[PDB]
Amino acid sequence: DDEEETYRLWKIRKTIMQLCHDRGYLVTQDELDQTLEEFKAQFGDKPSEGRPRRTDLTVLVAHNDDPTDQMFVFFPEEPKVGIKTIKVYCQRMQEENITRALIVVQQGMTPSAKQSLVDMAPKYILEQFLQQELLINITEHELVPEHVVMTKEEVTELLARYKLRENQLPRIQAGDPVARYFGIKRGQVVKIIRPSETAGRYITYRLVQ
Amino acid sequence: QDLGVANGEDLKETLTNCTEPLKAIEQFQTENGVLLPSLQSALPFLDLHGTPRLEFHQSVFDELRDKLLERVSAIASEGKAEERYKKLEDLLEKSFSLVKMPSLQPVVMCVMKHLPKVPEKKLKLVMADKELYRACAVEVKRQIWQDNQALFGDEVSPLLKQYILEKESALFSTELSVLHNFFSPSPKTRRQGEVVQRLTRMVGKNVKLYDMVLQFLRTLFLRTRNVHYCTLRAELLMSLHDLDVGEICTVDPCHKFTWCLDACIRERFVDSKRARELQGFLDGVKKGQEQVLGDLSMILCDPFAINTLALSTVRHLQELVGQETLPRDSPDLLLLLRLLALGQGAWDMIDSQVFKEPKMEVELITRFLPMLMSFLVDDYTFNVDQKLPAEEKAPVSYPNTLPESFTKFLQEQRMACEVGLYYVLHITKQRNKNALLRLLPGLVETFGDLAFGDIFLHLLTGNLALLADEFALEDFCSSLFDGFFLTASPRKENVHRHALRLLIHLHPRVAPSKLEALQKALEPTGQSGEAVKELYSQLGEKLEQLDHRK
Amino acid sequence: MLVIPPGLSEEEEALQKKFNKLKKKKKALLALKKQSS
Repeated sequence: DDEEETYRLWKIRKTIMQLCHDRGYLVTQDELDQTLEEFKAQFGDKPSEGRPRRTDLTVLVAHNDDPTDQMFVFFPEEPKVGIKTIKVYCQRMQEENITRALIVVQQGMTPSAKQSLVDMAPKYILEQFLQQELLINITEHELVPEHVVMTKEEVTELLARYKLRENQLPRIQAGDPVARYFGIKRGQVVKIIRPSETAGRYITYRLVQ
Repeated sequence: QDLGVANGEDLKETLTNCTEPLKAIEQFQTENGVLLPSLQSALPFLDLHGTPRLEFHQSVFDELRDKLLERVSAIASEGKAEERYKKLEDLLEKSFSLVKMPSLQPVVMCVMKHLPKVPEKKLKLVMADKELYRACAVEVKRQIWQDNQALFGDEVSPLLKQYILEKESALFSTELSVLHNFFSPSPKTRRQGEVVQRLTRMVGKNVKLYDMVLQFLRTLFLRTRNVHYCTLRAELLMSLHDLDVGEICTVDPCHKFTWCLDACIRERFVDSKRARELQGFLDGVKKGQEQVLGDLSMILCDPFAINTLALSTVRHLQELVGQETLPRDSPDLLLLLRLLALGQGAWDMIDSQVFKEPKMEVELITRFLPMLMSFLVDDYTFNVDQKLPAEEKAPVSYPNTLPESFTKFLQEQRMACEVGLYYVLHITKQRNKNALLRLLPGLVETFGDLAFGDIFLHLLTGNLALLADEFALEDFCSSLFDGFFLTASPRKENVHRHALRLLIHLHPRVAPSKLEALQKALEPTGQSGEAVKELYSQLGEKLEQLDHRK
Repeated sequence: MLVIPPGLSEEEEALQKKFNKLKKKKKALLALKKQSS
């Protein structure tokens, strides 16, 4: 199909825009929520060997403050990504001076490339997402409360007020889909605001482990 | 006391005279009152009221006037065109004698507003009266302007001057920001400016007025050499496009080209598909319609179009470096260069009336561009060498020598100068201080002093704000200021203003000795303009505040 | 008609030589990093 492909690409684009905005980046307001027809007009309405193919819509976004760091998003052509395919993206990144980036894989990544992604973590950070992960913004789900990443100063304030250590906070997985959505690293407290039927509002905290 | 009208003049007399004839006065009201028998029986109730008989009649008159205005609008909206226009013409013929009556003037003005063609005698009478002309709606003013080019020019020239002043002031904003610069606003946002909206409202659907505005823009572009007139041409055409004015968009040969270029400007990049669409628009110019090429070059002379095309050219050069390919073998790069050549040669093409595409110099493609690619190549190898393990680190010094041929290309070729200036902006945005210092001496002498233009200097200062920590080094500040800014500031006031803005923004990070030296070197003279003195005073205030923070 | 010259300029040949040297250096460095990874 071709209309299904452009709908899927538009939904992935919308979810990536919302992900960048929730992550704290410069997302243009009309780009943040554009019509499917607007996407088809801007890109070509034929993903099947046509104008809105992959690598055309690699979204480059900067940070809201400190506009240096960017994570210009990647869309591989092939379903199953490999090392010799991600090394081209590594070449494009080392051509630049920016270390973060997101790749949107179609099928599963080869596990050797999964190890390779970790094999450059101190140098430059790479996150990967499957198509099914980006067809729905899970933060819009009613079961998912408001996750907010906390700054280090706020973490110090929290630990000093409650007189507890980072070892004592209830924790959260690094492979958590919400944690992957915000792209938080290990040791980064996330405040969670959720409505409670007994107190109104409850703010919990989840250190990342 | 006009046609069948009793005292306005003898009304002033009636207010001055004051002796006695009561029955004459009463007969005058009876003859010149609301001549309805049904009102004669109702008047004693008003007499039985107590409030003087002026507010009631004024309220009734205002309500009748408003109902008449509503009915004029309804007639203009409903029915067959010929019948409604004939009714409006009859009403105008009956009511035009009261055009100077303030209470009934709105009715006449509305009737004239809804008429497709007002009679020429009434239009001349309105033109002869300044207040009547001012009170007229833009629809009547269009019928006046279409046959009076001088009056339309008098109405339009202040707007054009205001547009130029607004663009220049935007170039000299106090805030230095890479994120919020002259090219930050989207085209749709730019078309919302007061001048563009007012010009679009004045033109409306009148093709003749649009052609007059285009002629004014061409004449001012030739006379003043200001490219923001080209910007205004593009924005006015696209503003008419946003209002679905098909009477103008269908006859303008640049409409589709300007639309595609507007999309490219919005995306800040020209892809292969959009490039091919623009090429198809260019190659579609038929023999005998070559003046359309001059118009298209004027569209391409827009600073936004030039910025988008040059940034796309630099990005394509980087991609060619990545792909191990030569500039001559890339059709998209050649197409971008062709568009840039047309944009740069717009002024010469319009002035000489020779509507032919400028010949792109061979040495540009075959020599200058691959040398820029070699600069990129040196940057990449230096960056890779700096990341090698310490056991393999040879003492690699960054290449600081600028080839003489590169400087000659910047001095003698306009296109090479433009591409090199945008490459300098690109490397400065990447915080590559070594490449910036390598290329800076070649910017002192450039083609037509393009390196000292306000657009380039605005972008350059904005990007230099990203290198704020490097201003603590005396060598970096000496290079930048002494070798580039101070070489031209005594001869160019705009360079002085840009240097003052940069210093005002970055004074907390400049070395104190160099800061004092720059404050002395940038001191305004007796011949300096008011803006330079104001910027210098602001710098002094900031320095005093910084000293107080010790 | 855009007249494209039928030969590389001396500058273009020098830049092709520089680019080939860079390709060789980059390949050597990639081999080095593979040995160090």
